[PDB]
Amino acid sequence: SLAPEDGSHRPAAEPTPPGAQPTAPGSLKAPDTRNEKLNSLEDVRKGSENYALTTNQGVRIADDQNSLRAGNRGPTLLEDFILREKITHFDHERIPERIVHARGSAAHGYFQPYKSLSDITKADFLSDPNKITPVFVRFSTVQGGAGSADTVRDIRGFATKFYTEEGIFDLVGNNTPIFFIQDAHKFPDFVHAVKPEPHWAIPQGQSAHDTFWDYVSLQPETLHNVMWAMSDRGIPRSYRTMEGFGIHTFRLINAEGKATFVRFHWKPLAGKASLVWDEAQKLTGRDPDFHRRELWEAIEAGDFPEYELGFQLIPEEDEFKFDFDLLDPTKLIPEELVPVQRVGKMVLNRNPDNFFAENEQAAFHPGHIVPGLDFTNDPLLQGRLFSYTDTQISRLGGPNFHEIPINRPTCPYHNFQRDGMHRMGIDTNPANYEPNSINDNWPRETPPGPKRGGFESYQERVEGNKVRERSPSFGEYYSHPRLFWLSQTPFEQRHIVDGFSFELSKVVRPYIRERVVDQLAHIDLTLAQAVAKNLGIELTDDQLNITPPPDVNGLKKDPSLSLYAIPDGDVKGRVVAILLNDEVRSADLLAILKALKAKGVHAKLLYSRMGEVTADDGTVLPIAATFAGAPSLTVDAVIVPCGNIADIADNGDANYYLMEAYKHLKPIALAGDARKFKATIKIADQGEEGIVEADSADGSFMDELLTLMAAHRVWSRIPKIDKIPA
Amino acid sequence: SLAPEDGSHRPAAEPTPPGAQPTAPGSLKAPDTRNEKLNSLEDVRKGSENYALTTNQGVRIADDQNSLRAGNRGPTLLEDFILREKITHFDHERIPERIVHARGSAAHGYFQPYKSLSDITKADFLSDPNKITPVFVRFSTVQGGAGSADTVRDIRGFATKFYTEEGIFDLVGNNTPIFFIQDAHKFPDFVHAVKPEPHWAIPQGQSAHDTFWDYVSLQPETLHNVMWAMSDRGIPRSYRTMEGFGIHTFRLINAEGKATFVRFHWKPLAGKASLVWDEAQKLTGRDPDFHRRELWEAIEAGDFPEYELGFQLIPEEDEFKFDFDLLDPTKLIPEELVPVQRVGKMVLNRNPDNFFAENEQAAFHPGHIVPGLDFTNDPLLQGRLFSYTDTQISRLGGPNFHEIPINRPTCPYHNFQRDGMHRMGIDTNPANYEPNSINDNWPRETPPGPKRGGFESYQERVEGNKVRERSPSFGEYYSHPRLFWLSQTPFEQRHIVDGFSFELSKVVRPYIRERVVDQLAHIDLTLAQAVAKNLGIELTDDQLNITPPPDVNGLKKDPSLSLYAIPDGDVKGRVVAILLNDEVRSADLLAILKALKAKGVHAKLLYSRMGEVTADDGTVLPIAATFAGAPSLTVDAVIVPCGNIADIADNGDANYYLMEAYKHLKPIALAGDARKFKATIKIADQGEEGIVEADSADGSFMDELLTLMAAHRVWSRIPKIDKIPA
Amino acid sequence: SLAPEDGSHRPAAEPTPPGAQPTAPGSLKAPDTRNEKLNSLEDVRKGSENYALTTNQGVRIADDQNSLRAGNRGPTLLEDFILREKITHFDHERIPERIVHARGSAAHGYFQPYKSLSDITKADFLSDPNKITPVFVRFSTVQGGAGSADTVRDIRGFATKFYTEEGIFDLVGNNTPIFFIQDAHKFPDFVHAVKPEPHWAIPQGQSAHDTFWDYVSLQPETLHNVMWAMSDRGIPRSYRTMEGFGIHTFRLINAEGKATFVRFHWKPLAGKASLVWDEAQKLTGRDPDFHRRELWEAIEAGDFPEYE
Amino acid sequence: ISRLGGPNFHEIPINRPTCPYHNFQRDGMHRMGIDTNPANYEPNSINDNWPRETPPGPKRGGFESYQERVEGNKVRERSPSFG
Ligand code: HDD
Ligand code: HDD
Ligand code: HDD
Repeated sequence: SLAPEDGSHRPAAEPTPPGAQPTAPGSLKAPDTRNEKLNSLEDVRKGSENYALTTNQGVRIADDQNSLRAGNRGPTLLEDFILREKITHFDHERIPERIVHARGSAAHGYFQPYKSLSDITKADFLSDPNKITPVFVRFSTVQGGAGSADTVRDIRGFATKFYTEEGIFDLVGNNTPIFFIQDAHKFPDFVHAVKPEPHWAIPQGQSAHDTFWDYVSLQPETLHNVMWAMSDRGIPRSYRTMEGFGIHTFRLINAEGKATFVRFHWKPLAGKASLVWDEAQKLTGRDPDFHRRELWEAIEAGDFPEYELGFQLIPEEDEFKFDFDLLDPTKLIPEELVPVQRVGKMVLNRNPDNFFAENEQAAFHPGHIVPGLDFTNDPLLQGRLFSYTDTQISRLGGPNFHEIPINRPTCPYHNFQRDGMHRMGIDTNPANYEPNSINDNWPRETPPGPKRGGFESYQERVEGNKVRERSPSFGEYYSHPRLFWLSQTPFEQRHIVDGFSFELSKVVRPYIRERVVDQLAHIDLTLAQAVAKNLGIELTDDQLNITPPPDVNGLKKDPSLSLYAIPDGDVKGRVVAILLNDEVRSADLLAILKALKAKGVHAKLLYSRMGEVTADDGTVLPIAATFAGAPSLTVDAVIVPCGNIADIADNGDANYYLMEAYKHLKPIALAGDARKFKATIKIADQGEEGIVEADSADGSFMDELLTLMAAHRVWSRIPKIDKIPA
Repeated sequence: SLAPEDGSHRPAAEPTPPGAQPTAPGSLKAPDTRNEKLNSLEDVRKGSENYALTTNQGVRIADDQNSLRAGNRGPTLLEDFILREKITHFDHERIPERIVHARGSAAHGYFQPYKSLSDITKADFLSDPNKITPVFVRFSTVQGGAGSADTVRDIRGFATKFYTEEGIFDLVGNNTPIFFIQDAHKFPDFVHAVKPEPHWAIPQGQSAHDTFWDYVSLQPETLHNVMWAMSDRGIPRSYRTMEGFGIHTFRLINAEGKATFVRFHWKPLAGKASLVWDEAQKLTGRDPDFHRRELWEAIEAGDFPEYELGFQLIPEEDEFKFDFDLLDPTKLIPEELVPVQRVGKMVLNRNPDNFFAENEQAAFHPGHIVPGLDFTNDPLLQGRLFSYTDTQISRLGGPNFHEIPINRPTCPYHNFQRDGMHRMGIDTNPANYEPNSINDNWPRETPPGPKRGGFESYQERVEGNKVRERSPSFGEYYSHPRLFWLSQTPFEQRHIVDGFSFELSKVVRPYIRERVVDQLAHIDLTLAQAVAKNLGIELTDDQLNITPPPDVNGLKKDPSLSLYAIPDGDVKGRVVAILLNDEVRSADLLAILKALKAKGVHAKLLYSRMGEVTADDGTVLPIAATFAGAPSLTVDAVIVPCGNIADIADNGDANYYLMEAYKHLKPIALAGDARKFKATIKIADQGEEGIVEADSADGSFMDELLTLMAAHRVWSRIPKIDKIPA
Repeated sequence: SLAPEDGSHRPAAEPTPPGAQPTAPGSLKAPDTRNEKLNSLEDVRKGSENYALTTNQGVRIADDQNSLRAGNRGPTLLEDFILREKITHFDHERIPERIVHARGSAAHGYFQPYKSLSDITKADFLSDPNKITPVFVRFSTVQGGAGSADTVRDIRGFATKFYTEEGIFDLVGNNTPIFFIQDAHKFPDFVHAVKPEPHWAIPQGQSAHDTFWDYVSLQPETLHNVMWAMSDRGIPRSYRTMEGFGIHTFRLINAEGKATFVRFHWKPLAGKASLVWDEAQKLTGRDPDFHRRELWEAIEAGDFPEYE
Repeated sequence: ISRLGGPNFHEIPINRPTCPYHNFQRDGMHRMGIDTNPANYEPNSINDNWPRETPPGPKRGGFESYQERVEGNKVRERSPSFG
């Protein structure tokens, strides 16, 4: 027995806060958390405890430490079938990664509608508020490989597999409401431009290079989603604190055949929250797995990610009532014109057991719809429908990818398809064709109907010639980028300017920078001027005379486009660094932990070494990490209790902890003699907004700190941080 | 609903004779035939009756007759996901065929030992006479593709997968006791030589071409298995009427660690029986699926193929007591020297449900042994051990081929292997490595022991230098071919001569023919002279002075090497053609069917058209096939009952039916006026051996016929038919 | 060394009648028969005479008769990279066969127009009678596997790859002027019905079984091509003596933008000729390679297959 | 075989030898080399046994393993000297 006698190798199978215990496969951490999909996977789940180690053929292995050789210092023998089986499997472990969205993190959960939607769709999973649908959700970046970092600047994917009683419905969306391009024919062009450049395969996980901004400067249709990527939307704090969008206009079809246009939305119950660029970039180095880890640990703690599904609904007769084309995926539908109507709630409440088998092998595809839904002529969606089926033939090894366990429907499936690589289902049907008499034509077609009916496309009218031709209605590129820009707060606008500025400074060919700035001048001249000055570029008289695009149906601002104009952050599930010393004032720590617990805010106790320190009252404090091992990047706020402050007052890592937190706009609280640290962050004796201070951590101290946390970051501090060397 | 009103489209779930009803998947035909392996496949079996037709994602299909198009005479739309899924799966149905043995037919069954063998092997499946082991068996040819013909002249494969309680054991044998080559390094050379030639990919299923006999003439080690292939061994009547052999010397290991050398044997309880060449070749045209069909119908009839497993056992100390090397796979062990000791019986009693899923994807490999068995230094076996693992990576699409349902062990299997294409098992082990503490080192190694122990190789001595060198003890090539030749009956010797002569006549380069005849002169000069005469080659004086090779340990013959020298026929499961007329004597037919039923012999009612005829007593007789639809090639004997013989007496197909049956040495029985057909085959008034005749089909009539059938063929007829125009 | 002294191992590099000499790879039988496509393949052609036997990495092999073992009667060693490379390549020789038309025989040649067709099409390979276009043609059956027999009753495929100056044009036709079904959505149903039945994978190369005629009886659109299949059209004497059809109506587009509907035809210069059924069936047994052999030997004899 | 899609990975340009290579190996996925050898096996007479084995020698010779001594029993055992 190699496990420690005290059983400390095994995490408790109950919810525990981040860092308290080692993480674990979901079936071991939360065995009582069940749903119909999780239950259906039991046939393929493999145990381990009390089993003998065997080959894949079931032969018990006596010595898993040695190859078979002629003498114990001799050559290895070809007849060692145990060695060759073990190494052969190792040698073939890897499969192709996803062409895009290769980096991602996934969890199990369930969805429930608030009310029956039978009046607008016959989709069974939306038919009854008591009907629970299991889901599997994968969040992702777009550009980088499966081994790339989480907190990059990028669009994020938000893919949901609904295992409904009438088939699998995949809602395959992103965290912004539009995409970069209009027609799917250009997807390889755009993706090649953003991906690592082909001669040297640089840069990973970044749009900050020549070919991306070359394409952008020549394809102004990209400018709307570029604006979103350059905002703090491109660097979310957590998959739990971003929105999701289906982007395309789809259709809802009801039992009477009536079609309603719909765009899909996910709204996070934890609110919207993002990092700042310097923090996000440094965090890809200090913890490239930050979002994967934060998602997994939130679920292990009971901080289940929750999202509200919502519909923007447009009747068929309103198709042409907007300044933009509903079928153009570079255009958003402003919520001020078409509100998001709440539909239901999705809870993610259990992690996978095996990342590769469940996450890496999962296959989502927006062509997977169910009766009650349909497509539109959106020309980006139209080409998507080809790609997601085609790409699985190489990525997952052939056409039986629906038999990979995570991908299997939980409802029945029967047809006349046969064979293919790794075929699992053994069909007993005498017939493999229809029409047939020898099996009385089973399985049989089903007419469409109000429930449990066959799928039939909505019979929309098609008229025109066969043409490769962009719709003229799509030929407008600046008004929605302007609407987004003018919907942001002044500090969000600064971060957008600084996003463009940072990225264009990495473009080696200066004329590309100049051409992008010219595009910006067609959107908004305050933005263009601010970027140009960071690039040493002077706008011309003609550029300063470019007429701005008009409002979007009278809108200059839509409040739903800003992350922060109306703060909506829940503090539950956030985390606070507590900087210890070797004789902490226990009365301070008591008040701190009392208040954090009451708000569901987690804490990590940090010090200059691991092990334990003893407080002034004799309490033994276990150390979660060192100052350098868990940097301020990984937390939302910092608190310094009183005690033997001299122990850490001269510690360079402790002082830098506060300076980095200060620079990144995080709330900081200093008790007692810890107020001496104000000098390090250049805070005057009188204090300033965003720095909590008092003689001791009391009731009022922690209310002030948690109020700051509710507002996410201290935006008023921005004018001071450029003088801070951090 | 498209089935006939009378519900007659479905075969009965009961044993029925060949051709009576449509064949069916094994689960429908015999649902009460069960074993542990068949039962374990129920997780992946799919039904069909009373289910809706769906996509692979579970969406019900309304119209499986049409593509989605813009207008009913317009272009097909990319958004038709139902069409594209269906065509995508069709487009990727095929997987690589096996490099060799691509043509094969398989069935389920079970094995049982007669008595515990624990005195000589600790293998669990041989430890207890009440231990039932499920098997899956695949028979095959070698050279031809998966769509080539069954009754070619070739070696046959005989592979048995044992699903034992201590792991999968694959016994991967052929139907002759030796192979063509000594060292696995030459296998691609030999296989390329026998396969279709690389410029034009001709000929399929035939060794009768230049490159095969080129290789043979230059590699005399091949001559022994060539002898077997040129005998009637190369054209079996049925997979049920041939022997099986493991070929290699293996080892049995008992609980005290003693090693016994062993060669494995399968003896057919239906006896040994082969076709003749003209019949076998024409049958590849009239029914290329004859062996596959015959096996399937025998099982549906309850004529379960049975085979006795036997062991040739040689003590370790007798390794060098023979004239030949025990580890040389071109040498057989004469049963006159080492008898085959009976071990157990295998019964094949159920067909698969889906050929592709169960047959095409099954993976056998002789490196799949279990504790109680081990290898030897046989250099052909040694290289086999590398091949069977390697080849599955492309054939079955990755390293998880053991998770394909037919390949799965029924015993537990757990290890630290992970991922790979189409990974099915979802591991919950916190550890994917050992030694580990975090899962207390589970799954754990098992020390070797008398039962349920871990695998450990027999610690045989290895001594010598690293050399690419053939053992000198392998360098004798003619003694065993000569022993085989001398052990055959005179008519079997004639058929060997005719095999060589026919094949070498299809060799275009005459010098190759001459070099092969020269090799034959080193085996036996009678054989060489007879083949040379058929090729217009005259032996030289030097060739006529070649000394014959020595006897094999004093043996002048070994009758176990002949198909027919020692009678072992068994008529159960054979088939007789009954040639009908439009008013058959019901008394003849009554006595015929009665007598066949008492011996388990089946009958096929044939006529000049399909439909029905009525006997003289009003019995309506359904017709199974026409004379040309089911030629005499497909049956073991022919009976012509009395009645309105004028109806068929001038029918050309009926007359040729008897001429073909006569040429191929099959018993024929003629009742009453059917004796007019004696004129067609030139039988004398007084009769001849092999022709049954009487005033009526009485009981003595049928006893003579069934006695002939038990002798398989009428060998005394050969000189008569050597001049038959048929 | 191993060749006979009289040189009779090697066929003459000039036309010879069927059976007179061993058949050979085309570059060795007819080294002076060229076209632009055949020449463009010289970069990947590999010789053999006077070269050393090597691994795929270029290492010369001294002993290609034996595995490396510990003693000449010992176990084979894992370090034998020459053995493992040779067996690995053999172990992975096969690729998936075509879903349909898996059985097929092919040759090189060229195409030339009789006159300019600029009035009705701007296709460059039809622009004038001096446009020489290399082709590669594959004839096939439909139902059987790659190792099935040639002279089955079946439809035949007739596929031509034109290597034109403005891109590849594949004319993928059959030897009858229609197909069995109207809408591609039904293709897996029809093909599954004619193919070997899924429980036992019987019969090979034959429509003569229940599921095919079940489908036919329930889908009368199939009856026209069934009539052709049941006629002697279904058992051609040679790929040289059958017609070819593109089946579909396509379009020709000229330089002025005018569209003309077109159906494509191949007419055999050797005339139309078919077997009779008893002969065709027995011949699948006596020589399952008859059509492949006959095509190859015709070309080696100089009886070049020609089609208008 | 999985990473590069089959046994012809030596035909991918960067992997190709710059020296000659000839043997009797055939087919495999994405096979680039078109072999004109009448034979795909050795020993053969129909191509006078080309390409031919080469004896080991001081230069341009065939590969032959060093004939080091092997002595022991077939064991799965670590050498004590490694401990
Ligand atoms: C025609 C090509 C094409 C186009 C225009 C798009 N995509 Fe895509 N997308 C793919 C082709 C593709 C793909 C290549 O099929 C991927 C990569 C591998 C895969 O399974 O699907 C994929 C992956 C993928 C994933 C990851 C799913 C997962 O976690 O496995 C998400 C979330 C999206 N896409 C979302 C979008 C959105 C919101 C788009 C614009 C509205 C979009 N894609 C346009
Ligand atoms: C080193 C190469 C090699 C050598 C020397 C042999 N084989 Fe083999 N054999 C294979 C390499 C191989 C293979 C390439 O691994 C096959 C083809 C596909 C497969 O899965 O295994 C195979 C298939 C195969 C099958 C078909 C199994 C099935 O039904 O799927 C049988 C019955 C045999 N072999 C029997 C033998 C016998 C009796 C041999 C001589 C004693 C022999 N093989 C030598
Ligand atoms: C939608 C599916 C589908 C349909 C409706 C058809 N085919 Fe097809 N055909 C294929 C799908 C296919 C294929 C599966 O794509 C094949 C098999 C392997 C391949 O490369 O193409 C093929 C092979 C194939 C070949 C063999 C080409 C070769 O030698 O490699 C020929 C000659 C044809 N087809 C001809 C036809 C004709 C004349 C059709 C009716 C007008 C037809 N096919 C309908």
